[PDB]
Amino acid sequence: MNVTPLDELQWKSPEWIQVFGLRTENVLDYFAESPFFDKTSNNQVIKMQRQFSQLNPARRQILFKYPMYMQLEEELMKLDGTEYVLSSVREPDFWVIRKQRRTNNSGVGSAKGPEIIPLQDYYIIGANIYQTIFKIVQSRLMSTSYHLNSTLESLYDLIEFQPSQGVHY
Amino acid sequence: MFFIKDLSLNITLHPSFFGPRMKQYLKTKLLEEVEGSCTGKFGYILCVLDYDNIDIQRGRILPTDGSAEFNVKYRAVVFKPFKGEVVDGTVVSCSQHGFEVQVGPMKVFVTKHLMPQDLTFNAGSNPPSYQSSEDVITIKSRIRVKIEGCISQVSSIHAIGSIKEDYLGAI
Amino acid sequence: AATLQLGQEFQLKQINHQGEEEELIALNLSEARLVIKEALVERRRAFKRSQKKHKADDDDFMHSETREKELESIDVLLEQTTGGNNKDLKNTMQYLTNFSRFRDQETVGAVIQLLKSTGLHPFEVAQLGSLACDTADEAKTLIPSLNNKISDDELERILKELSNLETLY
Amino acid sequence: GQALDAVRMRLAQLTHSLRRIRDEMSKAELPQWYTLQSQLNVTLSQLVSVTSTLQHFQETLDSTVVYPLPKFPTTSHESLVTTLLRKKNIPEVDEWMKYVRETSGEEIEKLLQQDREITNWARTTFRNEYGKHDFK
Amino acid sequence: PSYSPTSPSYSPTSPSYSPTSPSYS
Amino acid sequence: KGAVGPNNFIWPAEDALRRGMLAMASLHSKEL
Repeated sequence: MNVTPLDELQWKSPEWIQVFGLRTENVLDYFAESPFFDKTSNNQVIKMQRQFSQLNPARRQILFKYPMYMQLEEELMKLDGTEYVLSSVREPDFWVIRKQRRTNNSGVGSAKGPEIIPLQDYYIIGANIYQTIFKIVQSRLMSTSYHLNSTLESLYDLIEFQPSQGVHY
Repeated sequence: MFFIKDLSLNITLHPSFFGPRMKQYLKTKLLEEVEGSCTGKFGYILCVLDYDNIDIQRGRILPTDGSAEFNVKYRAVVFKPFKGEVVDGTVVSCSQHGFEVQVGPMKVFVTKHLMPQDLTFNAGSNPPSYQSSEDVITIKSRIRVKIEGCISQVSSIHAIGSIKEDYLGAI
Repeated sequence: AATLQLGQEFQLKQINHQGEEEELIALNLSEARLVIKEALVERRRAFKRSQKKHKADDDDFMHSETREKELESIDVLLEQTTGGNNKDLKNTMQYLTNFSRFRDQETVGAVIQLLKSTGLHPFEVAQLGSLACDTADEAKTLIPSLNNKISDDELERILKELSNLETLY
Repeated sequence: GQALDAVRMRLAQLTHSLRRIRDEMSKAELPQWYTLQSQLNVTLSQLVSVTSTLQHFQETLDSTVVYPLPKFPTTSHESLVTTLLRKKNIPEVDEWMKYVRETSGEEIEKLLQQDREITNWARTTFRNEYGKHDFK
Repeated sequence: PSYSPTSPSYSPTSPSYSPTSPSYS
Repeated sequence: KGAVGPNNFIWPAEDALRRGMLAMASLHSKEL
């Protein structure tokens, strides 16, 4: 069953931006309803935990700028696994998240902190979301080769040979 | 080594060539005398650029014989090495004392004292060559020679080079 | 020129007939061979034009199928342009043809761009265009000027790229 | 970065050769056939080298992660960013291999091994045929 | 040096083929 | 520009067409 690749997949939510608008405060809230947000990530678990509790270079800059991002670490350091964190922000139109997974290897002999490993690239441009360059290059080259093949077969069709002259047109 | 230089020459034209076509005779004389020559001040004269743009000067009839002397300036590509130069070349002849390598239009000789002892002379091979653990050097084998000295005469320049240090021999 | 001792006659700064300082020009086997071939064919064309004045085929010479056909065209060019009185020119041209690293003008331009993008000395650039070295240290030892002036990683990258650029015969 | 640098220089020379063949085809008069063959073969073998080198360094290209510059402004250059970002094939090639697969259309595996044995048999047969007659 | 740089071969007129489909909520 | 005001655009709104009854009419085209 034909599936559109998620790298080119682009979601638009006019109702959400009309109701709430685009801001770093609710950029994760905007991302929550997208298909790219896995329901198995610990961010959703933290979200239900918060809901239950209520019912009952630029990395350091964005680190020190917002306190909710602080709360994100102090709620995310306890849970290791696939997590969604912000990468960088330039207002009022550009935001990009950092898709990384954490394995808090607390074993004896490792003086490093929890291991952070990239998984995917996500770019929020306007109200749209974008998600390999190797594929782009090979696709461009193969389409170029197809066009070249068509041109060369047409040119060879145009070619006419005679023994007494050689090849002419 | 190939370089572009500005050269001048004094050419004497015989009185019997004194006609409206003197420029053609001067051009023929220049091309026939200069190209392929060797001068110790500038090395071998390989080629002359911009043949249509030959610069000329007014004649000055010599008071003794009547031949008109002209001063001609041009730009030329020439070849000349320097002390300590390393050049790739082709083996010409093999001998017990060493070998001879043609580089460009010149010959650089290396004496057996100027290579490491690992290269041993093999005379039974056809052709006789120098054989080592890794590098084998013979006719038509690209060999790098570090030129150490050059001797300049009127018509040619000979060179003597050494390969005594590492990273020398067959490539 | 182990210590770049080029003397007065071959200074880096050259005074031309116009009186303006110019950078010293150094050409490897490929560049010099292409330049001399172009000059010879231009002179032959001028001679033919002059003969037509007093009283098509030239496209096949520059484009050579093989080394032997190129050598035959070279012999014909020397017969029709030089007169056969210059053996040293024939020997130099044969040495250029047999050990020309690069036959196509575009590839020679690529080699020139790769070697002189770093801004090295023209002597070193011409030597690198003439010599094909497997390892950076081999070139550095065989070119004492390149020592202390180029990083080993850059030299290795340049040498590998040049080896890849060599057109198969 | 070294692998992507080599890819850059080789693709740049390939694009230069493409520009060449372009501005010698754009002339109103077609040059001799032989020059066209030489240009075709050179550019096409250069494309082969491009493919081979891109094959060699897949790991370095894959390891790299794309990210826009902090200094690069997206508000004014969003069109330029989207131009390079998009990667979907041209449609005509798409329905091209769709019709190709339509025409082509344990069983598949044993046909695959049957193709293996036919290939090996044909190779051996032509080796024998070449050995039968002295070609030197 | 560099014999000649490459001519700008930008094609902004290219319409692109981005698939758009997950717009409905 | 940043405030999306309803029912006043130069061009027809995509959200207007999404909220328009033509969307469900196409969805309920079988019922037609």
